[PDB]
Formats: sequence, structure tokens, C-alpha cells
Amino acid sequence: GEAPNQALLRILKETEFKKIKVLGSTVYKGLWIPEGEKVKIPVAIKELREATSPKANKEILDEAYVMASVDNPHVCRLLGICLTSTVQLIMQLMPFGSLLDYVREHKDNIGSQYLLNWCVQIAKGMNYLEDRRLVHRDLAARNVLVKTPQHVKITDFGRAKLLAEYHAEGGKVPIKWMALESILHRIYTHQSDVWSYGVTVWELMTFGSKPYDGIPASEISSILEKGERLPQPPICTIDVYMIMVKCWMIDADSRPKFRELIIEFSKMARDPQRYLVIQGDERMHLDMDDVVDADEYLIPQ
Ligand SMILES: */C=C/C(=O)Nc1cc(-c2cn(C)c3ccccc23)ncn1
Repeated sequence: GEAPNQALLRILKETEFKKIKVLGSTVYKGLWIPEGEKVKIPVAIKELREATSPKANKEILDEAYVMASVDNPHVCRLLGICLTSTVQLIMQLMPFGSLLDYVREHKDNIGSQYLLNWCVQIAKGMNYLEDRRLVHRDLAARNVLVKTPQHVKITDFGRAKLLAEYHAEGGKVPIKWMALESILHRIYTHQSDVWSYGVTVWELMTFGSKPYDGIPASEISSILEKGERLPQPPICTIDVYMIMVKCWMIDADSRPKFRELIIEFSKMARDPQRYLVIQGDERMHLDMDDVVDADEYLIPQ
């Protein structure tokens, strides 16, 4: 009926890695030395809060399921899990944090070529997920992480589902990123992901503004019914903005396909200064001995 998911789940001993410092509240920056190999891998180690909670353990393991089942240069893969007191997820370290934080903090040093390349990379990653019958259901600039300024990946599969639609039943949801059919009828498809892609592109082109800032989430489905959308970002030619606006069409099948968003952003990345107009764009740049990035650490498939 469907393909068997032969993804490897790798179980790692607590001794194979050092937690080096904290990044969040918990996610640690760490180093992973796979046992009996002369490599050290920069890692992020995500460790369950309570660990008392049986609800919590179902959460993290579902994320682990999805992360183990993806392999694409624009999607965060799982390196393994460690079954301790608190279950910890081991993933590739993304040193430059969320792309949302990166645009806010570097808004004066980011050129049209970077912004359009990111739009292509995120599109490629979402196209891969669509290929693998996977709906992310939480695409947002907070959930795109920066390996290098030249290389971003989609992350936080906390809400991702495999398939068709997906009728969910309430919860803590990210309203301002969600398709109308998602807010009204809790329906989610690849095309509801495309809507959030639209909002994601808007976030990047406004250097990390909050969409519908100071509109309460109780208002949002009404505004969107009325036909209002996010405004044209200042740097955006009608060309770019028209693409975001297509992602926000009420008819989900009239929205663009990720594969097409790859194509359209790629044309525009061949001539970035024609499509995004940015003040000063022209002039902008952006033992360790055994260390190897996770992206160069392969095991048999
Ligand atoms: C490529 C997998 C990956 O997620 N790497 C990664 C993740 C983070 C990260 C994720 N979350 C939810 C965080 C919260 C606070 C600080 C860092 C977080 N960081 C680095 N690499």
C-alpha cells in the first residue's frame, strides 16, 4: 500500500558525546565521537524537560521518528537518540541559530543574493518533504536554522505528520503562519505548508518583522476571509510579492507548488538586484583536528 520506512534509528551511549554548553531553555551545543572512529561531530543535544512526564516522551520520539526518516541537504536529519533518565535527541549543530534571529541581528549586512538563495533552499527542502508524503505544519522563519549564511535547513518536526489531508483537533497552534483551511477546518496539506512558506518569505524580506503585528490571533481568520494579506515588503519588487500573494490564495490548488517556487526564486537569484532593491546591496560579505561536520559523516544506507 505504501513504501516500507527502512530508516535506521541509531542508539548512542551517553559516553560517545560531551555536552559543551547550553543554547536554550534544553538544547546543548555538544561534540559527538562515534565509538571506535577518529571523528568529532559538532552536535545539538535536545534533552526532555520533566522526563517524569510520559506525554513528553511520546512527543520527542515522534520528532525523532520524522527526523530519522528524512535525508536532504535542506532538512535537519537525526544522528541518533540516547536512552537515559531524560531521552536526548542528537542532531547536527546549526551554529548561526534560527534564520529569524539571523535576519534581525544582521539586517544591515544581508544582500538580495542571500535572501533569494534562502528562498530557493527552503523551497527545495519543502519539495523533498512533499516527495516523502510529509506535511511540516509549522514552517516559519523560527524553524529554519543556519548551518552557514550560505546554507539553511528546515527543522522543528514537533508537529510534522505523514499521509490526503490531516484533520487535527486543536492545541497550541501558530495562527499567523496558517492557511485559512487550517484555521477554520483544522485541514493541513502540502499547500497549507506553501501558505506558511509565503509568510516565511515575508519574514525574511522584512528582516524578521512579526506578521499581522498587534492583531490578536482571534481576528486573523476574519481578516483573511475579508481578503486582506500581509503588505508588500519595502525591498520587494511586485515580482517577488506576487509570488508570496499566490501562496496566500483562498483556493489551495491555485497556490504554487514548491517545485515551481524553486524554479521562480532560482531565475530571480540569477539576477538578484532586479528582484530585491536593498540600500548598499552591491557591497556586502558574510583539538579541532578530527572535527568533521555531520553533513560529511555518512553511514551505509
Ligand atoms: C539540524 C538539527 C538541529 O535542530 N540543529 C540545531 C538546533 C538548534 C535548536 C533547536 N531549538 C528548538 C533550539 C532552541 C534553542 C537553541 C537552539 C535550538 N540549535 C542548534 N542546532
